[PDB]
Amino acid sequence: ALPPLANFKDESGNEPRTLVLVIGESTQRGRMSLYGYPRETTPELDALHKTDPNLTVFNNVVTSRPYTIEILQQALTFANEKNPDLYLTQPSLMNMMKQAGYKTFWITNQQTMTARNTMLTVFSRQTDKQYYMNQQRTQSAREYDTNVLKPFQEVLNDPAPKKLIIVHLLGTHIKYKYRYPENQGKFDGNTDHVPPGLNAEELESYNDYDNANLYNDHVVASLIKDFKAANPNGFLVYFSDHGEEVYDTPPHKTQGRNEDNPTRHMYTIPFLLWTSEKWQATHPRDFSQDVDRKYSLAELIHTWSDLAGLSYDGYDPTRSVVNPQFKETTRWIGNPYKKNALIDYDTLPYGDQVGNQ
Ligand code: NA
Ligand SMILES: [Zn+2]
Repeated sequence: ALPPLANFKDESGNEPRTLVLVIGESTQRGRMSLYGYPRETTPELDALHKTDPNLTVFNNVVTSRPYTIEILQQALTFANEKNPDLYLTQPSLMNMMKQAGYKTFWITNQQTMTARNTMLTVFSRQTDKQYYMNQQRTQSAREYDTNVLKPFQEVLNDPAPKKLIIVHLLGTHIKYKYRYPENQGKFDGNTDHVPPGLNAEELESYNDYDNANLYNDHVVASLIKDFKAANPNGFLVYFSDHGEEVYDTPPHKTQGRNEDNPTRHMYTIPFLLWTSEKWQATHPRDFSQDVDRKYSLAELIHTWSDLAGLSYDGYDPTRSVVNPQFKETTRWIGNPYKKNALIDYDTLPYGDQVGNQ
């Protein structure tokens, strides 16, 4: 339906490689000990950051929209806040990899209606092979994100030389209590590092979100550990599609996501990159000076093309967070379909708190 990208070039060589893109869900930055949250919510990622020099933690990445399907239309394609409809007239990150000769895979624990024409389904079909692990009635069903590990191990065993693996997690999405098993509520009844003025209902919701962060860390670190245990050639990118306000912002009474009434904790996302030893040897690259760049998830496809070593008509290396030519632009938020409703993310208040900006 769409024409391939013009003047397409692959400069990464022709050796076999496996590239992984982990799409997290609702995980905000300010609630992870990896970014300064005083509760130990991400211990396995913390230790991995201490002992592994190839894990690169990005500290100033925010999303553009706080709703799953509305952000993925921008993150996975050339669309952004100024041109939101480019997911219909330009190729996607999955089309680009197939044009590069990759056998693409889509693994997911989010309920996907394969008989229905949702936009997530259309994205997941653009791959060669799909693994839907959460076919299921609905809310309360209890399908945890470790469902992806066994098929992830199976895709690693596929003998295709060039592989792109996309792992879509339920992450830390509502309802928080159903993201982790019942006997792993480490923060149940805990009241330390809790904002003031919470009732028993708001307190249990707050602690369930940190319990869900704990489990999410286990899943992301396990994907990195299993990938590393295959001694591969390639890298892995983890990002959350958007954040989630959970009584973080004063007066500590708000929970959820609202584009028309935005707070920072809804837009701050983790952004991790793990490069294999073989890939770093063949593509030496220093990322230590990039970790503090102010970056929007809306331009993710340019960072990916850069890392994958791809160039084409439309490739903008100034919007790649790992490129030497990176130039900071305005990190737009707000509904791109309303009349002049775009505002700078930096104008939002409470940027000084730990894990914001
Ligand atoms: Na985009
Ligand atoms: Zn989402």
